[PDB]
Amino acid sequence: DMTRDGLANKALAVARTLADSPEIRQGLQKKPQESGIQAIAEAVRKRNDLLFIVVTDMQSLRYSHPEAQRIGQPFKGDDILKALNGEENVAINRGFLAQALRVFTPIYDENHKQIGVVAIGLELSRVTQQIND
Repeated sequence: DMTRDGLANKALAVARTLADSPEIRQGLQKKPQESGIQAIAEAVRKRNDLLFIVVTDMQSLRYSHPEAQRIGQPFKGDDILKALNGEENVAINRGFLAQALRVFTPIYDENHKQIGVVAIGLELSRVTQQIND
């Protein structure tokens, strides 16, 4: 399963990169519905062939989701919990979208105080597709 690890690492690289967005840092200061995070999360998701890119605050409220109606509501999945304590995590789970290989990384402000989490999922069925080849 070197293939799965590869996919999770790529997804983590995307998550880590987004964790450093100034606008997301700022937006995390705004209201979920008026962030600007949704727009960025969606373009990045498409280009890296991902199922979802969900940014949350420290209470797990979503700032982005492929289903816009979920912005402003709590993240679904206990796999985000380790990340709300400053640790990265990788798990297989599902919220409202398809079952997925999911990764999580913390978002920090300039003083390294945690302000949120970037959660990214890879559709499980797509992981099978990649393995086959």
